Parts: sequence; structure tokens; C-alpha cells
Amino acid sequence: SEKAGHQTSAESWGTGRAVARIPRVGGGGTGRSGQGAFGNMCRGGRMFAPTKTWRKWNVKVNHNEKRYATASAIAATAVASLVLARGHRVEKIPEIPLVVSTDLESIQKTKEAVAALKAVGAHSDLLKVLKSKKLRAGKGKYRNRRWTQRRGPLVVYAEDNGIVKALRNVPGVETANVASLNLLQLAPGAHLGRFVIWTEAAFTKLD
Amino acid sequence: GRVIRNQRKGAGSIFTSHTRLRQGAAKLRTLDYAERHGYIRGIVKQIVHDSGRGAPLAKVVFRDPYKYRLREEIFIANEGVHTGQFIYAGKKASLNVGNVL
Amino acid sequence: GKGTPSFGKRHNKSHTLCNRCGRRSFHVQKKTCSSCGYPAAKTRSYNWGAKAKRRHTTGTGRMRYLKHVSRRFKNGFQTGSASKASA
Amino acid sequence: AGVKAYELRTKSKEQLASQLVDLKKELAELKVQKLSRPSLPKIKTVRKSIACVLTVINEQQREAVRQLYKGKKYQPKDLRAKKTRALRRALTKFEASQVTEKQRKKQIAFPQRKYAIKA
Amino acid sequence: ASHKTFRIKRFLAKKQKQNRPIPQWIQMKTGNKIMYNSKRRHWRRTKLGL
Amino acid sequence: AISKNLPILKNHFRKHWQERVKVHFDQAGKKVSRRNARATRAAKIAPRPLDLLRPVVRAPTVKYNRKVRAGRGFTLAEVKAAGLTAAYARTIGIAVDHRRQNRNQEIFDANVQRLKEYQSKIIVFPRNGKAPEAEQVLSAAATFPIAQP
RNA sequence: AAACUUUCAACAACGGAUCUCUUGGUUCUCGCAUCGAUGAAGAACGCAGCGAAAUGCGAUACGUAAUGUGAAUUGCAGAAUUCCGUGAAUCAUCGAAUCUUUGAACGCACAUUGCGCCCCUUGGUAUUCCAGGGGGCAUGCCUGUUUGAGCGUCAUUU
RNA sequence: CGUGGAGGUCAGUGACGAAGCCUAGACCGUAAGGUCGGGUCGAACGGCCUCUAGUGCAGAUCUUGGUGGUAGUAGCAAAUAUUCAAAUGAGAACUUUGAAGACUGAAGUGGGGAAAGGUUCCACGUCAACAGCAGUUGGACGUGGGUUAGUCGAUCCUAAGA
RNA sequence: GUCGAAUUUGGGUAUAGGGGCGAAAGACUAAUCGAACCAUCUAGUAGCUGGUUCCUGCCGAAGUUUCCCUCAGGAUAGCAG
RNA sequence: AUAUUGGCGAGAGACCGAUAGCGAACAAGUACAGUGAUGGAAAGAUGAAAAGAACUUUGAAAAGAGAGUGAAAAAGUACGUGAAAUUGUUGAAAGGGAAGGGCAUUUGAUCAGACA
RNA sequence: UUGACCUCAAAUCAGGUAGGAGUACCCGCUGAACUUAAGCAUAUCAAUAAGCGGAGGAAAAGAAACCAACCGGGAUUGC
Ligand SMILES: [Cl-]
Ligand SMILES: [Cl-]
Ligand SMILES: [Cl-]
Ligand SMILES: [Cl-]
Ligand SMILES: [Cl-]
Ligand SMILES: [Cl-]
Ligand SMILES: [Cl-]
Ligand SMILES: [Cl-]
Ligand SMILES: [Mg+2]
Ligand SMILES: [Mg+2]
Ligand SMILES: [Mg+2]
Ligand SMILES: [Mg+2]
Ligand SMILES: [Mg+2]
Ligand SMILES: [Mg+2]
Ligand SMILES: [Mg+2]
Ligand SMILES: [Mg+2]
Ligand SMILES: [Mg+2]
Ligand SMILES: [Mg+2]
Ligand SMILES: [Mg+2]
Ligand SMILES: [Mg+2]
Ligand SMILES: [Mg+2]
Ligand SMILES: [Mg+2]
Ligand SMILES: [Mg+2]
Ligand SMILES: [Mg+2]
Ligand SMILES: [Mg+2]
Ligand SMILES: [Mg+2]
Ligand SMILES: [Mg+2]
Ligand SMILES: [Mg+2]
Ligand SMILES: [Mg+2]
Ligand SMILES: [Mg+2]
Ligand SMILES: [Mg+2]
Ligand SMILES: [Mg+2]
Ligand SMILES: [Mg+2]
Ligand SMILES: [Mg+2]
Ligand SMILES: [Mg+2]
Ligand SMILES: [Mg+2]
Ligand SMILES: [Mg+2]
Ligand SMILES: [Mg+2]
Ligand SMILES: [Mg+2]
Ligand SMILES: [Mg+2]
Ligand SMILES: [Mg+2]
Ligand SMILES: [Mg+2]
Ligand SMILES: [Mg+2]
Ligand SMILES: [Mg+2]
Ligand SMILES: [Mg+2]
Ligand SMILES: [Mg+2]
Ligand SMILES: [Mg+2]
Ligand SMILES: [Mg+2]
Ligand SMILES: [Mg+2]
Ligand SMILES: [Mg+2]
Ligand SMILES: [Mg+2]
Ligand SMILES: [Mg+2]
Ligand SMILES: [Mg+2]
Ligand SMILES: [Mg+2]
Ligand SMILES: [Mg+2]
Ligand SMILES: [Mg+2]
Ligand SMILES: [Mg+2]
Ligand SMILES: [Mg+2]
Ligand SMILES: [Zn+2]
Repeated sequence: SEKAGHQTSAESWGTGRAVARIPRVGGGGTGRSGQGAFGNMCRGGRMFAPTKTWRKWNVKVNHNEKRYATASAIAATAVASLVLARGHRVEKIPEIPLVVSTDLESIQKTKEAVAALKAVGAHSDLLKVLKSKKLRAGKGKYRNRRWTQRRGPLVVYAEDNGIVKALRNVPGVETANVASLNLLQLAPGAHLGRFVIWTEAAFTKLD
Repeated sequence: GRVIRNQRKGAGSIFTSHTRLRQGAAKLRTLDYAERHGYIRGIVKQIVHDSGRGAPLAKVVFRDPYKYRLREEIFIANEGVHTGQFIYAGKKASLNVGNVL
Repeated sequence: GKGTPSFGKRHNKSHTLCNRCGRRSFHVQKKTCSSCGYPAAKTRSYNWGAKAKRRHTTGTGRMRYLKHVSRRFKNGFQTGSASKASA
Repeated sequence: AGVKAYELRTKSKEQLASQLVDLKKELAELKVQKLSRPSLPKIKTVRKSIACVLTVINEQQREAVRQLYKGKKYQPKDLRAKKTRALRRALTKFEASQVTEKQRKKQIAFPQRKYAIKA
Repeated sequence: ASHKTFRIKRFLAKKQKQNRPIPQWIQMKTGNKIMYNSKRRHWRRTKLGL
Repeated sequence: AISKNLPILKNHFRKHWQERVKVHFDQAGKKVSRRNARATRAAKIAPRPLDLLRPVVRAPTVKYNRKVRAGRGFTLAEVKAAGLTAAYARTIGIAVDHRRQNRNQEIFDANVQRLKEYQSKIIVFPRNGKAPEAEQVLSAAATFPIAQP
């Protein structure tokens, strides 16, 4: 608040009274009288350089350089060593990148969506997310950030016929349209090598 | 500097006249028909001291021409005027001490 | 003699209780309240006194009538009575 | 214990006035007993019964007056709609919809047409 | 003083009734954290300012 | 206060400027509000195209006179040459500007052609109220674009 | 050599740091437009079986009526018939009422619970005196009504 | 090197004891610091790759709070003055009763009031705190009781004035 | 010292901050007077005083020139990284 | 189409975490001070549940010592954790007008490492 | 005499209306100094704070006695 620490009429006593020249509350009869005020070293005072709303919050990035980072992230998903080094359990997956049938886009139920993901080798990555849930280690718990968990596979599609809703409740699994790939998902924490399951229609549309 | 003594008197706070014991404003009669054409006789009732005034005052009673009552006038007494004396005021008054002409 | 011996001569009140605001701020000889300005029609208030406004502003009291305006507006200032339903 | 509002509404004003007197007499004797007993919670229901009777009597009297002023263009201010001060001073629906003869001819002749970009 | 207006006497009557201890049965109520009357007044310590 | 080889700067911050700082935190919020407002306006106005037809005019000044843009409304002469009155034109979705005048034959002919093409591409529902349900086209500018001659 | 003084450890004091906790604060975004002479905001004084405060309320006083829910309230006492029900509740909702003395505050005054006038009614052997109850009497301005003023001025009689 | 918070990761640690705190006990680093054992304790917390800041105190006659030496020290010496016995009580130089010795000496340490205070008035119960010793006592604490007008005042009148 | 008066004093009332009041001391105007008190402008400005919080490694000064209402301060060149 | 540190209804944060954050997380614009305009605090945490310690004994009493409740009285309404300054007791050591420090070794106490 | 007109009054005449509060934002009036200029008076701070009057959910502005000098544009408001 801009008025915090300045809702007083305090005035310095000046020298000659054997006390520091800090401004002091006037009046008497309350205990607050005579105490220091207005200072960044004073209890109940104003902080040094109070924070303002016109601090810069968002950052501009060149559009072409932004697309450069996205293209590098996509190419990193095809390197098995990078995917393993990012913590994904793809040790016994036959080929990277993993491409599945287009009918995955038409799955309506979570139960059959999970079965399809496990049948192509993503079972171990799913179990990693479930067993990694932990309580946060600080004051962020009561700032609506109470639990943390690992990131699972990313499923990329060309047309959404129910795949988005079917995987919505699965912990750690998120979907993405091939036309609007997000760098925040492809390189979480600025670490390359996201485990991506491509749909055949989406894989063709990359060209 | 500050406001000097003679400037402060115009505000009239503690420099007003002390008029509690005054007998009243000393004035002649109002100029009327009897005064401007003839004369009217008045009687001196008493001669009294007035606070704040060196000269004594005389109380003179006249009759009201237009209704039945008495009217009281406060005059400044001249030398020789005495209680019980008749006072004549008007255009046709005689040339005697105490008369108003 | 201007200190302790002078403090012993204090037995006449400059201010008494105000009929409007209830503070001991009604000047006896000036016949006016130094806090709310009574008997002037308006209540005295000043922008340099931000705290003074806060002590007496709307919401510091009971709001006997203004409490229910929002509820009445939310129902569109309806007239009549609620009809008897089942159960 | 206590009276029922729906039972009181089926009674004439003469009966309600008599019942109010009886409740007042009962309240007076209970206050005498309160000075001796350690506690007397029964006095609460008697006070609420008096409040209920006064409520029903006031409802009947106000309803009767509404029949006397039915249809008339002037009614007592307590029987008029409250709303707000500003809402009572605003133009009525009839006043706000008034138009001049010149304007209504234009409105009928050239109203906003309904059209689409098809062919 | 012995001579007092009605307003002053009414003001003094209310202050007398507010100067009493808190009842004990209130302290046993669920979620009760009140211990002593923090607005207690003594005639020789704090003046009413009247 | 003046030192080194630096450009002379003029930063006008000697008033109480911090009391008049406007940060557009609601840039994304206002975009949602405008899109919501456009959607609810389209549903309110039936199949009407949400915008009025505009003429093509020459931009003033020697700097910008090489281009044509959209003007406020068709002149009275342009409307009359199209074969209808100004009052009826306003109720049919055509903007009319009475203070613009025609002095160039090229501009006048082009705006006449725009009005004729617009009339042949719209359907006017009768006042009876049968109102056949036709699909709503949300833009008349896209349907009738402006091309540089 | 003890006492005494000093340093360290254990246990016990003094004090309330640290750690963990949070029905609070702060900032951003979205939606809405509703005070008052039909007496507002604010102030005073009162109201509970046992309450000082806070909260609620106005002599119908931690509430009345109405609607919904469907069995509590709870510190104790009490009430129990309120339990297959026009019905428990410090419940929710809320469109009917009550709303002391005040306050722009309005019969005149107010450092006074001070002093008048009018209408209807009741009592005191009473249109006149006294008392109870009910209802009234501020100012500026607008439209209308009524009663008037002025050789300002018109017409018409003697 | 260390601190609050943020993205990622170690499918990290933990009620079979997390964090914090105490520990002339052990180990690593030139150092900022890091690690382990023991005790106390009770619910969250850490390593690594990166992001971010209201990020590191011995001082400012610094702010708030707490605590020392001084020190059982300065002192508790104006207003002539106290003493014996009994009663009460766990307890009496100080409470009550009696006796004695004294003082105020009628411009009083007497008997009433105006301002101002506001229940301090009275009785019963009662001593943790207050009465700079004491206390069974109190203007203290708890619970109750008490202010009665045609003639006393206000109310009415006018003064300077508002 | 003075003690029957230019006496002492209660209550009421009047004068308000560049104003008041003053048998005059720059006295008094609520312990405040060679211009009261309260809140705000206000985090007023300071070439002047004080303070300015972790480690290690490498390099390492100046009190001199010219101009300035410049002489307890800056600009400028030099020295340093 | 624009404005909005007020009012009412909502959703949020790489914000603060009881000397912080609004002055106020609590009977806070409260207690209290000033003739007045105004000034204006401090103060959050027993335990899952009071199960808030029956009874015995000493004392005039406050309390103490036992017993008991509880997972824990190293949680007892002076209540979670309980640091420092400062203090008591016990144990060890030194001390001829300060104390404390650096290098080296004696003495006392105490301790890890390898027994391949 | 009688009846109009004009103007000006009265009534506890019939029916209404204004005041006060709030004031973040809005429409006006009034109006400083600290400060900067390394001093200082014009200037700056600022057509700002304080003071006063008046509204709404927005207010105000608004369909040109406009801008232009072009092949002309065409109410107001905001970016
Ligand atoms: Cl900032
Ligand atoms: Cl966890
Ligand atoms: Cl003088
Ligand atoms: Cl008294
Ligand atoms: Cl190290
Ligand atoms: Cl003044
Ligand atoms: Cl708050
Ligand atoms: Cl004050
Ligand atoms: Mg100091
Ligand atoms: Mg200090
Ligand atoms: Mg603060
Ligand atoms: Mg680019
Ligand atoms: Mg931590
Ligand atoms: Mg003085
Ligand atoms: Mg005096
Ligand atoms: Mg006075
Ligand atoms: Mg003001
Ligand atoms: Mg007492
Ligand atoms: Mg006293
Ligand atoms: Mg541990
Ligand atoms: Mg130690
Ligand atoms: Mg716990
Ligand atoms: Mg800091
Ligand atoms: Mg320190
Ligand atoms: Mg230092
Ligand atoms: Mg210090
Ligand atoms: Mg001594
Ligand atoms: Mg001594
Ligand atoms: Mg002495
Ligand atoms: Mg003596
Ligand atoms: Mg003597
Ligand atoms: Mg004697
Ligand atoms: Mg007594
Ligand atoms: Mg003592
Ligand atoms: Mg004692
Ligand atoms: Mg007491
Ligand atoms: Mg005298
Ligand atoms: Mg001199
Ligand atoms: Mg500063
Ligand atoms: Mg300053
Ligand atoms: Mg070197
Ligand atoms: Mg120096
Ligand atoms: Mg705080
Ligand atoms: Mg618990
Ligand atoms: Mg434990
Ligand atoms: Mg503890
Ligand atoms: Mg210690
Ligand atoms: Mg009338
Ligand atoms: Mg404006
Ligand atoms: Mg200057
Ligand atoms: Mg300067
Ligand atoms: Mg100067
Ligand atoms: Mg202003
Ligand atoms: Mg409004
Ligand atoms: Mg709008
Ligand atoms: Mg408008
Ligand atoms: Mg025009
Ligand atoms: Mg324009
Ligand atoms: Zn007042």
C-alpha cells in the first residue's frame, strides 16, 4: 500500500534531548507516543523503496527467435538420450519418435485412453507421475500451490474428437494441437527432451 | 511590526463607550407643526446628573398634541433653569433663558 | 507560578456534550461544536483530516436503513408477499 | 407454548383486543413471581404472544384502510410503494415513452429493417 | 456536583451499570476466549472526561 | 550534474507523475470483453451484418493522396444515382454522409457501383414478419472489400 | 585451605527468539448501479431466565409476521409435545409490520428531558380552569383554489 | 559461500520422528561454510540443473522488546507524641473497646455549602493486587441497599452580551 | 513590601495568530511566545554530520593542471581497472 | 468505444506470514491522552478429546508431597516448540594492582582413524 | 353603484418539490508555498495541494461558424 507507514503526524524532536533525530509520534498516554516512525529501520515504518505495480512483468521476445527455440525443442524430442536424461521412462520403448494410430483422437473415455497409452509403452511414465506426489517445501503451500509432481507424456493430435477430455483427468498427461505447440510443454524447466506421443495425422501435418 | 495602539481602537472591542448609567441621549423635540408655527409649553420636572457628562441634564414634560398622554424630553440644562419652570419652544416663543427658538 | 500552582484553578468547562455527535466538544460560549460543526446544517469535514473522516464515515455506525438496500435491489424492490408453496 | 398467527387471523377485532388485555394481565403477575424464583424462562413466551397479537391487529386495520382508498388517485404515504427516493421521482413508463407527432411519422415510415447478406 | 442536569445524571447511570465483572457462565461457552473486563473503570484512576 | 560525453536528455518527470501512471494490466481482459460484446451484439441484431457499408474516398494531403480508403458514408448524390432515398438507405445498412461532396467522376462512379452490387447481394425481409431464417454474415467490409484502382 | 571472582557443561530459572501453523492483510482482474422530508449517514439511551463488551434489535426491543428447509438449541437451567408435522432452530430466505430520544430535523427553545397554540375525545358539579389519550402547527419555490390590496387602470349607474 | 520464493529433476527424506534448538564430541574446506553422532522436540523438509529478489549487520546519541552492573545501595528525617491492658485472629508498634498522656484552641484538625468528582455514601462478606513498613483495617475487592417537595432551587425576568 | 484603596476576588461576558492584549518587560495569549496549538502540502531542500550487512583471488591510486560568486563543492586533463 | 484507491457481488497471485502484512488476524479506530482541533497502542498457538488432576497427607491459607488423566504434565488455563542477554545449584580449573589474545611445548581431561 | 383588467399580497388553502450524506472516478470556481534554477525576483513546482459549489453509473463531449491547400477529408470519445 502507498499509504503504509505514513499514516502518522510524527515529527523529529531535534538534537539536545539525548535521543536520535528520527521522527517521533506526538501526544501521550498510549505507549505509541514518542516512538520512531517513517523510517525503514523503524518498527511500523515504511519499507525501503516500496514495490510498485509499474515494474516490468512481461518480456518481449523476437517472433523468429521464439520459433527457433520451438523448432529446436521439437527436434530434441526425437533423441532418445535427451529424453532419458530428462527423467522420462522410455528405456524399453522400441522407436523414438513414437507414432500411434489416428483413431486415438476419437477415444471418449479415460479408461480406454489409459489402456491405449499403456499398450504403446507409456505405462512406466504414468506410474512415475502417480508415485512422485509430494507436499511443497515452504510458504507456497498456503498460496494455492500445495502439491508437486513430475511431468508425464505429451500427446499431439491433429483433430480433437475426444482425446483432450479423455486425458484431462490423467495426472501428468497433457495434450497439444500440432498447429499450436508450446515451448513451455516441449522443454519444461528449460530442459530439452520431452517424451511426445505423436498421432499419425499430426505427424504428417508437421511438414 | 504589529498593529499599533491607535489602529486597534477602530475594532471597538474594549474601546467602546461605557453607557450603563447614562440617562439617555440629550436631544431637542422633533420639529413638528406646533414648533414651526407657534409655541408649546413644557415643564421642568428635575435636573439630574449624567454619568460621563460634565453638564447637567433637565427633564422636561410636554403634552402630546395628537393623543392624550405626556411626552418626556431630555435637554441639556442652561444656567438659571430651575425645577418647576415653564419652557416655551417654537417659532413664536419669547426671548428667555431656556426657551427654544 | 505558571505551572503546578496554576493548574489548581481549573474548574470551569470550556466544552460540554454535543447533542448531534455526542462528543465533549460543544463550546459553551460560542454555541458551536468543534468536532461536527453543529448547529451548522452540514457536518464539518476536511480533506487534510483523512483519519477524522474515517472515524465518523458511513459504516462506522449501525446503518439501520442502508443495511437492507442491497437485498431489496437484488430482488428488484418487489412488492407484495411470498406465495405459499408445497411442503 | 404461545399463540398461532394463523389461528388469530380468524378472529374479530373485539376478540383480539380482549385477548391482548388477558396477556398483559398474565405478564404483570409473572414479573411479580420473578422476584422470588431463581429464574423464570416462561416469561419469554408471554412477551412474544403479545407481539404476535399486536402484529395481527395492525395487519387487519391496515388492510381495512386499503379498501377505503382502493381506486382513488391519492393514498396515505405509508401505504404507497417505498422503493427509493430517486426511483419515485423518475418519469413513469407513459411519460418516458412520449414522442412528438413529427417523430412518430418518421418511425412508422422508415423503421429499422431486417436484412441479410446472402444474395 | 449535587446540582446536575438530567443529561449528566443519565450519562452517569449508564457508566455505573457498565462497571461490573463478566459473568462466570459466559466463560464456559464454546469457543470462549474472554477472561476479564478490559473496560473496567475506577473513579479515582480514570476520569469520565465529562 | 553534467559530465562525460553523453547526449542531452529531456525526461519530463518534474511533476507528480507517479499519481498518473496507467498500466494496462487488463489488456487481455478487455480483449475478452470486446469479443463477448461483439458476440452478444450479433445475436441481438438478427442476421444483420454488424457493420454498415462504407464508400471509397481519396485520402487528403500530398503525402497520402496516392491511396484510397474507406469514408464515413455515401453522399446524397451517390445515393440518388443508385436509385433510392437517403432515409431508406440508412434503414437498409448503408452509411450516409451529407457533408461530403462529389467532384471526381472516378470516385463517384466507383461508389455507385458499390451500392448497386450491395443491393444485388442482400435480401430484405418483408414487414409482414414471416422472416425466413438466413445465415448471418458478420462482416460487410470483407464481403465488399476496397481495392486500389 | 575456604569464601569470593571468572570460564565451560548438566539440570533448574529469567525472557519470548527460532521453527511450523493462519477464518487476516495486500495487489491485479471480471461483473453490477442501489442513500435521504415515505425522515438518510451519524449520535444518545434502552431491550435476554442467568450479559459487561462485540454483534443484533426498539417498549411488538439478541425480536413480530411471511416463505423455505425438516428436528434442534446447548455453558447451565428450563420447556418438553415442537416430532408420519401449518413444524424444532442463536437456521436460511425476506416482499408484511414495529421502529424509544435525536440527527438535513420541521410549533418555539435546548448547558433546560424548558415553554406554547389548534382539532377530536375522556374525567374532574366546565366553550373559559386542570388532567389523560389520539391527531396537528418549519422555510424557500412551482401549479392551482380562495380571500383581498392599489385614482396602476377600463367600462357602466347617479 | 549462504537466505525467502519459482520451473524441472532425484518415481529424494520423514510420526520406526520432518523442521527448529542445545551439545571445551567427530570429519571436510585457505575461507564464506558443509557433513555426522548425542540430547530435546513434534509435521513437514532437502540434493542437483535453472529462474527471481523486500537476500547476509557490531556500530548509525539506529527502531521495538527484553536484561544487567550500580545495589539490598541512595533512601523511606516538615506538620510537638505516644503508652498500658483486654478482645479478635494462623499472625497485631498500626484493627476494635477501655484507661492514661497530648494537640487543633472558634480566621479550628469544628459544624455547612458553590464549582469539580460520580457512588467514593450504608450494611454484609472479605485480603491475591493497591494503601512506597505492616494490616485481621480501608475512599481496596465481591454482593446488595440508599437520594420522596404546590412552599428549597431550576423553570420566569432582564444585565454586559449572544 | 502593602494593607480602605489606581484595593482584592468569584461567576457571567467581549477581544484569536502578523491577530489579540500590554500603567511597555518583547511581556502575556492553557508548563508553548522576537509571531500559539493541530492536520495537511511533506519522505520539503541540504556543496554539511553519522551509518551503509558474506569469503577468497588478481590489478591498484590521488591531494596536481585549466575554468567556475570557485576557496568544506563541481567541470576538465592526469593517475587506475 | 473512455474513467473509477468509494459502494455491492465474484475470481486470482513467482505478494506478507503476528516487530511482517492495513493503525487494527483478538470485545481496534478499542483501551488510553488532550479544554479542544486531534493523537492512538499492546495483544494470535494446552491436547485428537478437559480426559482441566477424584482421593490421601502436611499447612491458617496460597500451595507442597503422593495418587491419578493423557501418546506425551520435558503439554497443568503463568499452558506447542522454548534461543540469547541475565540468574541459582552442582561438578572441574585458575587467580600477589584487570581480564581476554598469538607461536611452542609440559601436565590433566577427552576423542576419531588403521589394525588385512 | 356594479362588473372586468393589470400588478402586488395572505392562508396549518389543494397537490408537489429543494436541503443532508457519500465523493474512487466526473463538471466548474478559487488557489499556494516547500522545491528547481547550485544565489534570486520572471520562470519552475502548477493552471497542482488545501478551500467552495454541482452530477451520474459513468460524467463530460458530440452531429462543424471543423480540418485542410489534397485526386481533398467529414459529429464526439479513447488507444
Ligand atoms: Cl518496484
Ligand atoms: Cl509429502
Ligand atoms: Cl500598543
Ligand atoms: Cl452527586
Ligand atoms: Cl568451503
Ligand atoms: Cl480561533
Ligand atoms: Cl481490516
Ligand atoms: Cl490533543
Ligand atoms: Mg535514541
Ligand atoms: Mg528511540
Ligand atoms: Mg509496515
Ligand atoms: Mg522476429
Ligand atoms: Mg525452512
Ligand atoms: Mg505560558
Ligand atoms: Mg483563574
Ligand atoms: Mg470561556
Ligand atoms: Mg474540506
Ligand atoms: Mg470502588
Ligand atoms: Mg483527581
Ligand atoms: Mg529431528
Ligand atoms: Mg556453548
Ligand atoms: Mg501437531
Ligand atoms: Mg533489506
Ligand atoms: Mg544487533
Ligand atoms: Mg560496520
Ligand atoms: Mg543505543
Ligand atoms: Mg537512610
Ligand atoms: Mg540505607
Ligand atoms: Mg530526606
Ligand atoms: Mg513529624
Ligand atoms: Mg500551638
Ligand atoms: Mg493547646
Ligand atoms: Mg465508607
Ligand atoms: Mg506496603
Ligand atoms: Mg502486605
Ligand atoms: Mg469494587
Ligand atoms: Mg484586583
Ligand atoms: Mg530589550
Ligand atoms: Mg531520504
Ligand atoms: Mg524532514
Ligand atoms: Mg601490485
Ligand atoms: Mg569534513
Ligand atoms: Mg501489526
Ligand atoms: Mg489440539
Ligand atoms: Mg513430546
Ligand atoms: Mg512451553
Ligand atoms: Mg544463557
Ligand atoms: Mg396545504
Ligand atoms: Mg473538471
Ligand atoms: Mg534556488
Ligand atoms: Mg542548493
Ligand atoms: Mg534560499
Ligand atoms: Mg482539492
Ligand atoms: Mg446514485
Ligand atoms: Mg460505459
Ligand atoms: Mg450526458
Ligand atoms: Mg448543422
Ligand atoms: Mg472527425
Ligand atoms: Zn458535535
